[PDB]
Amino acid sequence: GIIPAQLGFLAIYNPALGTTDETLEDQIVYYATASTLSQARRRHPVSKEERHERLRQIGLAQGMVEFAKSFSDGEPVDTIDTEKARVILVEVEEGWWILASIDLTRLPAYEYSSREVKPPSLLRADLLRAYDLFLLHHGSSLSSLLASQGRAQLVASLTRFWDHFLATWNVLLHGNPACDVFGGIKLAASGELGIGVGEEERGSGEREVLEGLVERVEGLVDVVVGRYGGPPSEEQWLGLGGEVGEEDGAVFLGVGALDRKSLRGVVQWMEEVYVWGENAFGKPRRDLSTGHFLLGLSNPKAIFVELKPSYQHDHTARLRPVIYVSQPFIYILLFSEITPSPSTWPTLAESLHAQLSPLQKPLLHSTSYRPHQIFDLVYDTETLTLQSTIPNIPDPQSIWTRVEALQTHAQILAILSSGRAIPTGERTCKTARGWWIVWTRVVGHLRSVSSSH
Amino acid sequence: MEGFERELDNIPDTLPDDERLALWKGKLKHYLILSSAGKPIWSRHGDLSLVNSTMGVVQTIISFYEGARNPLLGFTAGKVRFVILIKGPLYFVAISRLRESDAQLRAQLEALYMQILSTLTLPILTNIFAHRPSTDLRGPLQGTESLLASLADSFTKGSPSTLLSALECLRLRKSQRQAITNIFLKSRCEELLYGLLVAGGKLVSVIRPRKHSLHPSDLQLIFNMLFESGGIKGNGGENWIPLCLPAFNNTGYLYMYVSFLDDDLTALILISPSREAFYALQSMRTRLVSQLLSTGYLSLIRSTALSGRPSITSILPKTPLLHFLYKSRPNVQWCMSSLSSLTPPGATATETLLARRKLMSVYEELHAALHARHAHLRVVYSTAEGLACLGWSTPAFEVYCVAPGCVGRAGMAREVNRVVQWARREEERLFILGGGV
Amino acid sequence: KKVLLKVIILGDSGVGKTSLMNQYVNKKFSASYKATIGADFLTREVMVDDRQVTMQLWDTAGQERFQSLGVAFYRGADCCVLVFDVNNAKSFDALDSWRDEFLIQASPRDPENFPFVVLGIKRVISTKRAQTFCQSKGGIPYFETNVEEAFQVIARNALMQE
Repeated sequence: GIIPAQLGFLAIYNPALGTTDETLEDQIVYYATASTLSQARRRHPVSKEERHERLRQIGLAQGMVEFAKSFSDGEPVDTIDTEKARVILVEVEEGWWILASIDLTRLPAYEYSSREVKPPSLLRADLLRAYDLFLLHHGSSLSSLLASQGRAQLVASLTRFWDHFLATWNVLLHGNPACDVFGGIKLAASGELGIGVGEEERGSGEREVLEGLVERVEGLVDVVVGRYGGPPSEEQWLGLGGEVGEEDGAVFLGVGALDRKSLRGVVQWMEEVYVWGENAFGKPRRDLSTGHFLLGLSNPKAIFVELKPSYQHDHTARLRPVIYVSQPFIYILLFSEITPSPSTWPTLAESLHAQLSPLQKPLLHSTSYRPHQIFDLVYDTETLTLQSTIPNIPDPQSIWTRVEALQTHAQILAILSSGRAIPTGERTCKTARGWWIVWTRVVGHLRSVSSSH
Repeated sequence: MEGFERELDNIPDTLPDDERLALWKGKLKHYLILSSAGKPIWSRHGDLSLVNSTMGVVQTIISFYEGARNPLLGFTAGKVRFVILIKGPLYFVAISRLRESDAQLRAQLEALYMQILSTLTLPILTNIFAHRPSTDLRGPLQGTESLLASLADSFTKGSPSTLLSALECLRLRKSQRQAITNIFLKSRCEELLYGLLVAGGKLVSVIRPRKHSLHPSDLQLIFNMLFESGGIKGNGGENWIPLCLPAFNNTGYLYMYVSFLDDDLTALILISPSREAFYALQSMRTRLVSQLLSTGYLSLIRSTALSGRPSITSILPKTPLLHFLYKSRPNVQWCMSSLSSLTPPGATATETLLARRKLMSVYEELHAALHARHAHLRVVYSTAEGLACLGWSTPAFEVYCVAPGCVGRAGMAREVNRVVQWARREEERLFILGGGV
Repeated sequence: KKVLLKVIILGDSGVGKTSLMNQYVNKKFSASYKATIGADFLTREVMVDDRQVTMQLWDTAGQERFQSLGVAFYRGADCCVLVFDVNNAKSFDALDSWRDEFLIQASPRDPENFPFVVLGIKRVISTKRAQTFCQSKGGIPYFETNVEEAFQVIARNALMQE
């Protein structure tokens, strides 16, 4: 009879949208609850009382923000600790807020415990990552989205994207919380390919091939390739709705031409595609002609990115993504908006396959390279890259038991919260289970050693 | 360290309205005790005119959450933390800019509630707020406001006793403490229920009967109302305060007799369940006091209290530690090194206060790290020249220590083990293992 | 020394929305959370009889979404003020419902002479209809709006109750 922790409700609102009365309902550009989320969860009617509850919650959040403006001298309320729920209020951008109350676990009267629920930092990180993904698939910023497409279209897009995301969101601790809290770009175990001559084992010639693909192929702006899973063994590898492994991650980042924030967004979209193949946002259905290509250049689905200023190409791009998928590898190629015509896509696809298929074996060889038991996590703040070795939480044979995984990751998140290290000194904390967490600030890396017994 | 010198300075009433409001918002810490009706019952900083609208806002927020059947336990706004406790009709909210945990602020608010309940017994409070929810509690709390203000001032200054929920004791020899307790027993009265000898706010001796047990919560309440608040000096001499001691019996009134042992400020506390016992308790004190100077134990108590906490060098010869704070999980009692080592020998009140606040804030950060909910942390090391600090929470004790940053975890663990070994060696001479006969 | 009265002033859906309370209270001590929380928060001291009295004003929003949490704001209210507009016809017609809502929601101990001073903020509602409601129950001290002169009578009715 134990009710598991679930998202009590979530809402995205802009206080500047609702100024007078009978416009308060215009503030909530998105709202979702568990009863509402049930249909989306199965796939992926409101009344006056429910609207009253929604407006009351949004007004309560705004009231806390305004009441704490005086005490915090500008800082708004970000976390609310209640008996039966944990509330996170995140200002995604100027004037746009997302308020999410997550119901704690109910244990048979009820006893409300948050033993396995994500901490406020991780919930805020997940919400920010989802917002960044939404921006990646829609416009530059929520204010620009509204001012361009109208509140109705913004509501429709937000409803679709956030219903899809919240259907599969897990408020409990799962996967790799240590990697998730930082956001950033989760690099693979091998890291990056060899930068120059002499590192051909890591993929120096491979990186040169990718760069020559970027320069030679007309209309190609950027390329990011990441390894997710293993080599081919009925596999259905691209789905499984699972979790990104510790070894899985971005392999070769862009050649530039992409801001690190938007590069992180693209890498996170790659992870979402790997986890939710054919069910991820944009519906990346594999091409009928060949399974290597999904979400081809031929509904002009384009993702919105901000190019790096040191590029010819005020910086928003709206590039066109094409996903070439091999069994271990996913290449997301950002083409220019108009220079490669969709008419030539059948011809361009053959050349692209002929320039990536021979790359498969060398890429597999190079990404197999690797640089008591000690696990670390280097998060370079300047370049947003995250190289981690801490194992993810096993699903309900890894070197971890699940209980130890939850305890260790909750501890690690506790040090990150105490150390003020999350983006949104040395802290060495031990325990009675033989775990020795050592967080260090490298001068901008933030290493988290996780020494084990 | 961001304006703490004037934080304890009260807001002048001669300043105009908006400057007063800005000063109030600029205070690092705020304590707001109110009713379920939103009436200002007590505020640490600023009168009720200053805090009235803010208290109404807090009350309506908590009442919003009560209506949703989901009680509010607090919320964070950047560096500021609001902690809300609901002790029936009374709502306590602590607003902290000093970066304390929810647990520590909740403990401080619980201590304030403990003092309020000691002023008036729990059934009386519940009845007066039930049969008349439109009740202004500032009437019966006329004398309690000063004690609450001083207790909150001690909390802001940094209260290790409240942080650890324990009490300090005089570093007395076991034989000497046993002799003092036996002298206490040799002068006992039937009406006497709880005997207590304190020196400079540090426990010396405890006397309890077989049936009734002196809960640590009662001792914390007594020390908070008398020594942490420092209101014991007020109306000096024989002090016959009606008491509650909710841990023992919150439905009745005990009576505590407080006397000064000036015949550093040694105090004698005698709690009896009868109001007419005072004169007899007076005859008790003169019987006890005459025994103490005759045997010389009162002079020994005064001499031991006059010297403060032992210096860190004397405790640990040639140690790199600047300070430490050892709490024993049994006996619920703590001890620490002298605070004079942190500050230069020639320092003003402001400099010593700042040093104490910095060290105490480090200690509460460490305590929060150890006692994080769903975090079984045993040892926590941090580097805030810098300043290294360690906290250890073995189920048998609890020790926090601070050293200069040029020590490292390797040597800091050695020093923590050293101070723990010293405390275990002097456990009989530092803590009240048992009460009186 | 100090006497406290938590005034609850019942704006009839925006009628009392700081139209007259703006120049009453010292605007420095204010919190315009009526739009979100459901009550404007004010505080003003008056000279009632040779000693000051503080009143914490709660200008209730009156929106339907806040009605379910009515007992939240109405706890321990020593004062109530039924405020309407002389021009608006529905302003006076909603006074009975507002008074019944207060009487049931918070249940004052002796609502027979409970403080119910009415402020006629400045017509459909004439003075005859203005004091008809007053004489209906208790001859409550209506005043047509000098606003402070309608609030020391509130204190004179409340301190005698205490």
